Amino acid sequence: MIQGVIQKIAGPAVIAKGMLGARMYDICKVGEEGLVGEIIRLDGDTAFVQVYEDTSGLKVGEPVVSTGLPLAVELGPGMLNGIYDGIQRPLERIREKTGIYITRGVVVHALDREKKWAWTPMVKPGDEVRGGMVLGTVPEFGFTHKILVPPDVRGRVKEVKPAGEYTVEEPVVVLEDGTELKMYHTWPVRRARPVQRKLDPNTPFLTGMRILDVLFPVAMGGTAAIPGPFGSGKTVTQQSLAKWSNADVVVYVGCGERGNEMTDVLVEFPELTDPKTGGPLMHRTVLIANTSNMPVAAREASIYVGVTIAEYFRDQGFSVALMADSTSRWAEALREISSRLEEMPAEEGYPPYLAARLAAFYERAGKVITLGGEEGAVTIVGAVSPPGGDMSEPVTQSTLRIVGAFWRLDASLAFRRHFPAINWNGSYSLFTSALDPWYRENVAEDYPELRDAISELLQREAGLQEIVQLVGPDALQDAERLVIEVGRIIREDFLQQNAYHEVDAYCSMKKAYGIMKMILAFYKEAEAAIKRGVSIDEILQLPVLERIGRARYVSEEEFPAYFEEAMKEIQGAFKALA
Amino acid sequence: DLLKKEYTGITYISGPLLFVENAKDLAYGAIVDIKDGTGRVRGGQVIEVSEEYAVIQVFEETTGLDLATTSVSLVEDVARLGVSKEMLGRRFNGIGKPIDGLPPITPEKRLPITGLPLNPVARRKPEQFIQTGISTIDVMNTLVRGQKLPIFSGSGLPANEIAAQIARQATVRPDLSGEGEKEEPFAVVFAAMGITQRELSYFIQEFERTGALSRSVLFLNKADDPTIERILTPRMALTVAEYLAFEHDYHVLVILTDMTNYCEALREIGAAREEIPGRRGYPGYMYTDLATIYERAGVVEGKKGSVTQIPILSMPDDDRTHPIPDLTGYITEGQIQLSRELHRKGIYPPIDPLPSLSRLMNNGVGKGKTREDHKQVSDQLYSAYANGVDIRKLVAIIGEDALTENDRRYLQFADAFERFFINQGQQNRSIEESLQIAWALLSMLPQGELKRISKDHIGKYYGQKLEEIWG
Amino acid sequence: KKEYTGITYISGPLLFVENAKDLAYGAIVDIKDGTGRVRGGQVIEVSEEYAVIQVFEETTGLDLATTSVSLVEDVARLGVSKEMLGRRFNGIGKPIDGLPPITPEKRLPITGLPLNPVARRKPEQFIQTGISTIDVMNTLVRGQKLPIFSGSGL
Ligand SMILES: Nc1ncnc2c1ncn2[C@@H]1O[C@H](COP(=O)(O)OP(=O)(O)O)[C@@H](O)[C@H]1O
Ligand SMILES: [Mg+2]
Repeated sequence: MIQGVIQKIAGPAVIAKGMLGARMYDICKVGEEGLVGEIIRLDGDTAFVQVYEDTSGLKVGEPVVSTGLPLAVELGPGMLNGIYDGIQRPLERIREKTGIYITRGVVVHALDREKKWAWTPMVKPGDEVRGGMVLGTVPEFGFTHKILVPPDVRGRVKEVKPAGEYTVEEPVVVLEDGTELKMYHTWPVRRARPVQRKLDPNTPFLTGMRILDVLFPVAMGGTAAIPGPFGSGKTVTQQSLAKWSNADVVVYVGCGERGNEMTDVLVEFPELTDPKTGGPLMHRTVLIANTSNMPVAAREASIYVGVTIAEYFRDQGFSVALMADSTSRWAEALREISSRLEEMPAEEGYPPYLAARLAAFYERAGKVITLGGEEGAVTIVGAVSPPGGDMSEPVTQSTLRIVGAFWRLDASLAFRRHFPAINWNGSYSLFTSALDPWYRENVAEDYPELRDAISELLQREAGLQEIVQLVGPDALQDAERLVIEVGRIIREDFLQQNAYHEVDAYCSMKKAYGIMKMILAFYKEAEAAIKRGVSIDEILQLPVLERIGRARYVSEEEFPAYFEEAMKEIQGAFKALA
Repeated sequence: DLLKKEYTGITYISGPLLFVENAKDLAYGAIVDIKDGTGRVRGGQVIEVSEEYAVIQVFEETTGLDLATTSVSLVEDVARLGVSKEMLGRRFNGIGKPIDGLPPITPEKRLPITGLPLNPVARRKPEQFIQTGISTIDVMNTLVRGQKLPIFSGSGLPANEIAAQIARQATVRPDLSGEGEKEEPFAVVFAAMGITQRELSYFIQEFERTGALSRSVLFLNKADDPTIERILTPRMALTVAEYLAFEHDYHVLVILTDMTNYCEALREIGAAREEIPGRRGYPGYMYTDLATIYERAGVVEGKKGSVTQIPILSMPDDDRTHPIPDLTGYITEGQIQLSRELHRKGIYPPIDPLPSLSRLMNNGVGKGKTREDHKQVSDQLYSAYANGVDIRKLVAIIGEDALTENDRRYLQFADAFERFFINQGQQNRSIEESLQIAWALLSMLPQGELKRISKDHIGKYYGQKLEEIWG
Repeated sequence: KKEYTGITYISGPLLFVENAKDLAYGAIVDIKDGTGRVRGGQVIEVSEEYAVIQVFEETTGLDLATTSVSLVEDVARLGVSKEMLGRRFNGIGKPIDGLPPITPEKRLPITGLPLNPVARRKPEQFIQTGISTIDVMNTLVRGQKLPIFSGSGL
């Protein structure tokens, strides 16, 4: 293979010479230690390599060897309940081989070669096979991991192994062509795994948060973006989605963020319970971690590794939720590499191809028909960190044109400790109309009417605050004061949610429906009582306001009695006030 | 080895950069010695090497150098610091040389100053509550052992006095936490970058009066010292702190005097090399460079010691959206922000609670740690104060006499809050006293307005009077 | 027919080919590599010594040893016919609905000539769009350019 020597070292970038015949985006070994690198520019006899590890201590003249293959991940059993770095190395074995610090040049297999799995075949000799078809089944933490033919492999079965226990290296199916299929295979991270047909979004993604589940829904195959300044609530929202959503498999990508949050996930999750399985919550989670003090060039690789793993779990018939902790650090890394290449920058110094990468990353999401005929889906939620809270950032504007949902956060709401601090005035969802047939079947026949009625009250309150800031709240009429008070009730009681409370952290759909029904019934009764001459300040002294104001903290199995008690108290209040 | 290799043939000197041609044997990131024609030796570091030529940045000033008599010799391939337990009680300059007149340290180890990343598996959750004696911090922005909690300050505001008071009054509370284990006092590692004589003389006297110099290591880079030395100082300080914490089970408190000077020193070198800038001319890799400094704190599983950081930085023109505060807040676990408006009124310490934040508060408070009503009281105070501030804003438009009684209650609450809870002077308060004052303040409001507090806690604690404590 | 193998530089979307002065400016070329895959491209700069080609899609797998470039067409042209009604295309005329490609009645350059201002006439007949707020108050006339200004969630 191609072998050369180092010519120039400067930070994360190494230029090697004598590399004629090397191909673009192949993986190289740099130096005597063997640091992993990637070719990004060919110029005559030389090549430009970005190194995925720290380059301090290197000297000019050390050998460079090209493997001739692009970056690839190993896909197979044994990936759940594990934590990986940016280029898929298990951290809990680096912890064994090294101290408490991460060093250079550690070579670990991604999948354990010593664990033995219970193999059960499905194909028999003489069968025709094709990419995407199932070969066998292996149990894993209550799942049934299905061994798949690689997407580009075709042939006829010659012999299979019987039922028994084998490692992932043992060949189970041998074809007439001579190829041997193992329990795992490798796939390049920059190539999207092929599908058969894309489907329509018609099933909601339940997050457990009232505002996101009701006002700004997202479908099972949709994409959403959550931008905001620092200390607004992105990380807590994404971890709540990891804890409480109804997805089968959750993939978490910590691109360029703190290590303490990864430690928090690693510690807290094994004590929790899966909402649909009953086992530990960590048995369905894959963590890809690349903290801020880890090397810069590995930030780009972690996103592709995570999305490739999420696509692999889609092909088995699962629904996967993918959370990207910060996609702004990816853009910052691309800007940092571009300074060494001496290219002409675009606006804000980013390389001109930034918008193509983001568009190609969000395009992988959706509900598909797999090559094996099953039905799976991948949904992506990506956080954006604009500099200084400037929403006109190029990354924010590029993300805004391709996502189907947009959950904007506000710093002013976060200052006063009003969470989740979603800015209602600048947020939207494009999946609201397509999910209406599902809500009528599963929640209630009148649910869209209630949601629209709540939206009308919020819009009317928003249109009246321009007068309160001008002449004070006490200059308005009685009905306007009632509208303001009901808007305050909605804002304080329905939208607000404490993620650290024992009961309020998770809210089902029917509980939110009941709360909306209670609020609308109170609003209509108060509006009727206004016409009878009753003053507005008399109405807000009623004890039924406490019942609505504390319906959040009622347990899930105690809510049906509380709702029917409150609906009777509503009649008991206004029929005796005047 | 004993051998040393000389390099003549310098071809370009300008500003902080020096160029040497036939030097392909210098490793990237190595430390060099630059010898003048008069025999004076200055330091340097290789920042780009090639088989054609090499680029060296110079720490000291370039006065007196020339292209005919200057020579460059290699010191070591990787920048290292000799660390020892003997460093406690010593003073060093920005590059680790003694300035107290004592003989140098006999090393036990030689550790790289760039450091290595901590493995996320090897960490653990910081949960030990630290009592600083300031009500605005202990109750609403609680600090735990192993946290990074910078202080956001202005030009004329007293951040140094607050830092000294925190270092003087900080202690854990074993009786509340149920551990029962007493502690030795904190070891303080102090790193100054571009500090003036007026502040340094205050810090030295404050450390002398409390007897903390016997447990302290000081790294001093003054304002009349060379600028490029500021790149090394936080790395030296954090290397010593990490060695002491994770090798000898010390509890280390780290104070960095001004990160604004560090960012200016970084911008000078970045503009010399013509990097692609970010906002306001700062280099595009400033987020990564700052990340390697802050992320060296925390707690390690299976080890007793810990590192706690209190960086101090000044916001230019009191702007929170300047690149330095923005990139600092995107990394750290919170911040403490001072208010000039509170400082004008004589309130000390002038901590503004609304923009302040502590991310690790939920780990170290609650039942069995401080008290069962900590978090709900903290939330209710925030909501009531925000309502009071909004009513203050509305009064300036519509006038005070048009207010109802409900708005006047919140106005008086905000006034009493500022005059009694934030303003405490130099006195030391336990957590119980702070919670008692907070409950006394909340008793002014109607009982039905305490939405965020559970009814059992309200029945247990409501009904205090503030005037009995002082009158 | 002719194929140029003098590649000297590959970075991002651009590549340089030496001794390629025969290529016209704006010409469409195809890039063939060692795996047999064929990519598209466009010449954006011609000189005496080399030409610059902007490549469609990614540049993964290309190398300076085996890559070759051939000429497809001097200018970008489109084959048009009355059988295009009822068809879907991908943006460069390639059908995507699965039907056989249309036979071209003519081949026309996609960069059209300007209209002579003296050959125009005044628009005087309207179009019924079926929307009240457009048909009544903002009526659209045959030959008008009337954009719609929208927002993010609209
Ligand atoms: N739903 C919520 N309930 C309670 N507290 C919250 C909620 N969301 C955010 N917070 C608070 O806001 C802070 C924001 O933290 P984090 O989300 O990690 O920062 P960022 O949004 O900059 O990533 C946290 O310390 C947390 O205590
Ligand atoms: Mg975060």
